[PDB]
Amino acid sequence: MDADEIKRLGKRFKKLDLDNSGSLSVEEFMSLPELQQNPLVQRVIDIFDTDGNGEVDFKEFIEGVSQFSVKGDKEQKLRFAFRIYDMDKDGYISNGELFQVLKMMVGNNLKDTQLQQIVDKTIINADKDGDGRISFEEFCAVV
Amino acid sequence: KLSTTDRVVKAVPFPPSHRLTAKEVFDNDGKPRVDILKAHLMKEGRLEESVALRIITEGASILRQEKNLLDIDAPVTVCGDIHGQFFDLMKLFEVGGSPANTRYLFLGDYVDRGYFSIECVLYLWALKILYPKTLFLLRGNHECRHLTEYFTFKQECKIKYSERVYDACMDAFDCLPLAALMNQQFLCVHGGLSPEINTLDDIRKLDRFKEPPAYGPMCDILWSDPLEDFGNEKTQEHFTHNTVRGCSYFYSYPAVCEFLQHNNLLSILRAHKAQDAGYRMYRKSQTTGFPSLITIFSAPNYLDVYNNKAAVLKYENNVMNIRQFNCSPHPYWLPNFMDVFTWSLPFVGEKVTEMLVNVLN
Amino acid sequence: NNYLTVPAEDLPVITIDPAS
Ligand SMILES: [Ca+2]
Ligand SMILES: [Ca+2]
Ligand SMILES: [Ca+2]
Ligand SMILES: [Ca+2]
Ligand SMILES: [Fe+3]
Ligand SMILES: [Zn+2]
Repeated sequence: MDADEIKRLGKRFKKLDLDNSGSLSVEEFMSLPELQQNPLVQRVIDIFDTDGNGEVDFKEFIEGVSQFSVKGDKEQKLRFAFRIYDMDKDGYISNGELFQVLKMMVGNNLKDTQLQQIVDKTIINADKDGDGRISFEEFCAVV
Repeated sequence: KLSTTDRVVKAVPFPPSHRLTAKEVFDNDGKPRVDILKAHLMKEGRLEESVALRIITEGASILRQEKNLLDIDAPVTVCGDIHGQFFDLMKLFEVGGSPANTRYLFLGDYVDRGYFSIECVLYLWALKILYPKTLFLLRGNHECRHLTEYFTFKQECKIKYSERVYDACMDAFDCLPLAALMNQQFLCVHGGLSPEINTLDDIRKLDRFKEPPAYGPMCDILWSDPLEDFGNEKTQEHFTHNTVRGCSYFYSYPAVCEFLQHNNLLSILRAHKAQDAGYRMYRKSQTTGFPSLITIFSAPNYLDVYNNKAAVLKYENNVMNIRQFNCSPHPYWLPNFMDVFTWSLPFVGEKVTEMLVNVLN
Repeated sequence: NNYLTVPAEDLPVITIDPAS
């Protein structure tokens, strides 16, 4: 990316790295007050954590913000949104994870029975190959 | 922790994906298997398109041979609006009795508002095929193209089946009788009276196999309402413009009494209006000593907010027995059959954008 | 907006059998 942006993100990365460990933990993300009530913080952290150690190093931090660049088409915005639902990162949206991600966003606005029923309906109406899960292609045709 | 593939709320049964075939819906004699159909539709099951079309067309053929004004003898269980609340319809038959041994008369409005309208149509049509001379269906103002395209019935058909199934329903709705003469005593209609209808023969000479016109006696049968001050008659006009429906008229207490006396009728049974107790008894007729008008409403907890009771009217052994019942649970649909991706995606892109802005400052 | 929300002979006698 841009060199001026690279230097600015390094400064912000240091302020977030409270313990000076070279990697951002979930607790360090939660230190920001705006992220304490945002129900999608844990999902974005897991997406950036491409190696799975539970923390976000600077390499993951750069590549995570790189996807949010203005030079990304609508597909780049839909691929990131797809990974929000795909918790296990297998390339498909399954029933359990779709419920769990939706439950994080809706909280108490829907009872568990009601949410499970519309999750079931969406998977049935969107699965076009019969695998029982929602691929990114099937995800595009819906949204 | 919690599995990402297996269903979280396992207490909820996963709906069946199989579509029932003709051999599974009609028996060896060609009669519908209403037990199979009821169990499958309660699980949100669907039929093959050709099978759904066969139920609609076969039921329409039976309706097509019936008169405008049905002649129904007592005993009979009269029912008001259903409005797509299929799971309350299951409770209705429990309360009123099984159609295998109970005569029924429905006053219309089977579709719209509720999100199980096509299930209500398929099951009632199958019952009509199975019990052509003991179960009767009248037309309501919602059984038309004008309203089902404005509300959710057309969208419901396109999501669960196809527009062809919707189109078949519209042609079937055109065959629905307009009224019933019940036990030589009661005129049963959906809406009410008409300024262009003064005798029972005025109903008989009507041409009902069409979309309801914007005006005229057919429109009035389906759309008219009693005056808001029915009984407390200060408006001496028999028919005034219906400002609530946008068409047809309000009819007054003198208008109803004059019609009842001119036609030797005891009362008018109708629906078309939500009621807190599921029914309303209007001012007695001075000539008969009987309520001149009765409204029945069979959709409990209308639109899932009204918290109203529903009722049916069991007329048997010279007894007008009102039977109330409460609402029943039903599976959840998002408004307008919206899926969870289209529902949550604007919230997803919003919150991920807020996080990125606050992290980068 | 911290959570996703749902978008917007003699005369007949008349008798009553209340709900349930
Ligand atoms: Ca750290
Ligand atoms: Ca990492
Ligand atoms: Ca997955
Ligand atoms: Ca699939
Ligand atoms: Fe109506
Ligand atoms: Zn109605």
